[PDB]
Amino acid sequence: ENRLESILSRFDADWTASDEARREAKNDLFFSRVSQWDDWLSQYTTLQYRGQFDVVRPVVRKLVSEMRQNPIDVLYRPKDGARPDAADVLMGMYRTDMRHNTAKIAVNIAVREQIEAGVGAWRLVTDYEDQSPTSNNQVIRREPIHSACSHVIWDSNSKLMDKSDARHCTVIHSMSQNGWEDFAEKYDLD
Amino acid sequence: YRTDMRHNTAKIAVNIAVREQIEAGVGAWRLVTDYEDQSPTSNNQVIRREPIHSACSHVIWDSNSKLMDKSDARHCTVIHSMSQNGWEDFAEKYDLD
Amino acid sequence: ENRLESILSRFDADWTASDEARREAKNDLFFSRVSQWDDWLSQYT
Amino acid sequence: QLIAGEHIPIVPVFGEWGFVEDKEVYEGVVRLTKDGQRLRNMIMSFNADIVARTPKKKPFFWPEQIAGFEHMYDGNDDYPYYLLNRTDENSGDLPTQPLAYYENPEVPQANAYMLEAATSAVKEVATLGVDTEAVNGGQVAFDTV
Amino acid sequence: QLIAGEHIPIVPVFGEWGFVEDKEVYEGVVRLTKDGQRLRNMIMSFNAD
Amino acid sequence: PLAYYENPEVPQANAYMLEAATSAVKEVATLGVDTEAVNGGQVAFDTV
Amino acid sequence: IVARTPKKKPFFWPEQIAGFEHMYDGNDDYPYYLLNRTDENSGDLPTQ
Amino acid sequence: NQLNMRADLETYVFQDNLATAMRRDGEI
Repeated sequence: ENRLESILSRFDADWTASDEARREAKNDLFFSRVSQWDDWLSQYTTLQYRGQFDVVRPVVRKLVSEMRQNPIDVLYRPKDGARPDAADVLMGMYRTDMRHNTAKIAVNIAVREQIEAGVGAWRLVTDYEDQSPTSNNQVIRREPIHSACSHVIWDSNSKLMDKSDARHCTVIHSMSQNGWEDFAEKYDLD
Repeated sequence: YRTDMRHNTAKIAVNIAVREQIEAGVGAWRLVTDYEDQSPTSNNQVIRREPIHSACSHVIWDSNSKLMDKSDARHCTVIHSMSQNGWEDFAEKYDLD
Repeated sequence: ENRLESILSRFDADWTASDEARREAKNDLFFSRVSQWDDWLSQYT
Repeated sequence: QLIAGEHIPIVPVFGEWGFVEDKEVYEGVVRLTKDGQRLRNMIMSFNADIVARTPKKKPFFWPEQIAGFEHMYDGNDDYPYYLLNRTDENSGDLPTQPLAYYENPEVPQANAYMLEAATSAVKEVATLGVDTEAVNGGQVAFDTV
Repeated sequence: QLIAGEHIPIVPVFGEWGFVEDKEVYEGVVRLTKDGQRLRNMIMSFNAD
Repeated sequence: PLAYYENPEVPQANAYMLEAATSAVKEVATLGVDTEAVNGGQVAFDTV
Repeated sequence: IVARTPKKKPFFWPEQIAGFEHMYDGNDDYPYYLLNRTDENSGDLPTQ
Repeated sequence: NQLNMRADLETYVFQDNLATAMRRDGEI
């Protein structure tokens, strides 16, 4: 149909995209449950004893402990035709605004989550630094995303892993009062 | 860095933090500044690493800090528990009633 | 809202920030319990 | 509001991933384990009540065969032995020295077998094919994704 | 009262850390053990009596 | 006296449960502690 | 089988316990366990 | 322990200068 109401086209591609962050995200955020919390579900304060043999963490911790000591970064080789010293420039800075703790963290969280639930993610953003900028009074930075299975949903019908062929990727934020305050300050809102 | 990080205070602040990090999962220490006239790191000044006991409950910084090093936070309110004489020696430092 | 009472903006970012030093700090300081002290809880003598 | 480059600034990491009903499916390792893991927990808890809320081994008397000296049976190491009323007006008391004790707690074979199996089945699926040390970390399939 | 450099002078060390309900979660090793550890203690004590 | 007070025994339950209780503990009592001198089970801790 | 199945408990007659079903509730209060010997209208047969 | 070996110098060094003392090493 033809209904160019903007928030209607947009809320009707998220609402169309969360009927899937349903069937799946339902299971996903709940592994994040049997783990980072009690393996008992749906009853609180009951009267009989409830205890924790809790076997699974040890293998979790294992895997992480393995992925942590196998960092794996990017490379940027030149190309078949490119002159040898084509990347260095590039990498020179990738390695720059990728040193900070934020970059290291965004990943580990993502991986931690990838292991337990199967997913994970982080984002990239830009703003200005006047003192010690990567370049152009600008820098780039890798931010973290908690609970990505349920915070990121991009059903545009993305038929592959890197959601490189998608067009939505709607994300959501949960934040305190003061945060919303500091946020509406940044992006100029009421 | 190696200079005002030799003293026992620096070594300790960490071990406590780690000890705590292991058992509870958290831990922390702070950095502070004041004047030394004899043997200053520099500028009649030095820097020092102080310890923080029970950091999970003594340090709270929910500004909605979305990462581990609370580098993206804006609060980090800390609290101190201390004896009478300490509060006395404290209100002496920071000039209080 | 607009209420530039200083100790009110500050105590209302700690009070806003301890509702979490609740749910979690409750468990945390208590591991510091099962360890650096007895593993029995809530009954004395 | 136009943001920088020419991609969505969100890279996603997955564990095991694919499509089925043409619906998206993925999962971490944990999924397969939840099933037996609760069993573990459960049988655990059950057996916990068994040791707790269950009577301990003590003799079955009649008030009449102990009567007069229920004092030795209280835990006293005071006395050389244990006495029992032989007689009773209105019959020839039949005190067959307490051949009856409350049987001990035992943890049913079922809970015993099931726990063991429950935890076995778990570590079964608790390996992505973890290979020898220093090699083919069971997680190559994870590093690549 | 203006203190020195341009950060909060408090570095925090964590064990296992992440977010869930969008609530902060972390823990030391001890957490997982408390559950059976009391059992130990308990059965212990019981058998002692 | 064909009758003696039976001895204390420690129920099978308390016997089984203790053993299991302590087993389940050391289970989760490893961050994946690797061979000596290597991948200390705490690499995941050193880095954080 | 482990879930929906009765647990191990004694079979009594209401008459051999009657008067003191209180010791059998889980109490470690008492030195022992008592049973009604008698019963008007017979010679109660309480085979513990 | 060795941690306390150190606070045994922070206490010694800072003690000799008061009492034992008696040195000074100039160049030319």
